[PDB]
Amino acid sequence: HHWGYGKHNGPEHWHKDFPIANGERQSPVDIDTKAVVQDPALKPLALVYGEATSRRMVNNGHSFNVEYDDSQDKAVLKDGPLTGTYRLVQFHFHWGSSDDQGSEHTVDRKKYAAELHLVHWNTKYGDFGTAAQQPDGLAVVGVFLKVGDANPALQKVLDALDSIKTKGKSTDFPNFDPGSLLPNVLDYWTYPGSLTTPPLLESVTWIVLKEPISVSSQQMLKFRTLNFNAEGEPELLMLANWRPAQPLKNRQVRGFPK
Ligand SMILES: NS(=O)(=O)c1ccc(C(=O)NCCc2c[nH]cn2)cc1
Ligand SMILES: [Cu+2]
Ligand SMILES: [Cu+2]
Ligand SMILES: [Zn+2]
Repeated sequence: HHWGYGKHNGPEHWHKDFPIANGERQSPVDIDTKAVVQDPALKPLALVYGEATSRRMVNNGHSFNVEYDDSQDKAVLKDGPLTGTYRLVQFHFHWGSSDDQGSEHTVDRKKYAAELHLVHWNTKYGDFGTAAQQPDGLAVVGVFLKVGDANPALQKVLDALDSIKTKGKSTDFPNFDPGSLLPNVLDYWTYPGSLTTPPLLESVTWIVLKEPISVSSQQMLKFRTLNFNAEGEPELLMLANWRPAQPLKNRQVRGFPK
């Protein structure tokens, strides 16, 4: 295992291990709001999260994931720019080493403190792995975290990080409503893109919410207490885990409702 966000395993080298890193539909991107297109085909997002079943929270050595039961249509994403039904499988975050950076997507070059990704897969394909390899296979909802007021829903997530300090550790994490980390308005930008970590597959319909959720500066310190390493290995603090904006190339960013 030789990718990460460090000195010798960073994003700048990922193309040597995953050549699609230099492909035509890479994520994240900068969203130039003056260039955003209005498409009357776009629908409001339908995030049907009422019966979501969270299972566990896991340190995977690059971020932490809250895992959801996706054996059935329990928490799904429909409409927006999508055709068909996409099940929620997990959420996770990216953040930076200080509050002025950390988001993967940027807005007119502005960076937020962190970014939440709610990951969904197209039930057309039977399983998450099959879906991750198709152009219409995945949908990720991105939500910016803007430094400001402390976020009590987020605090419930942060209260668990002491149990999962090192890579491979996990903890029971039941009855977490992923809807509690959404903003009040669901206006969005959308473009076709990729996973932002290896294997960087070009299977993601991106849905970036325009409105951020809040996070305190104190809360941001807590993300940075996690470890990239496994227990027993030299400590590597998870200070930053964001990929920088990649070239837009041919692509169009569309906005809803404009
Ligand atoms: N940051 S993000 O673009 O939202 C994102 C979302 C999901 C994944 C992911 O699932 N990674 C493992 C893929 C895999 C290995 N084996 C089967 N699937 C990576 C990045
Ligand atoms: Cu490498
Ligand atoms: Cu790593
Ligand atoms: Zn992500």
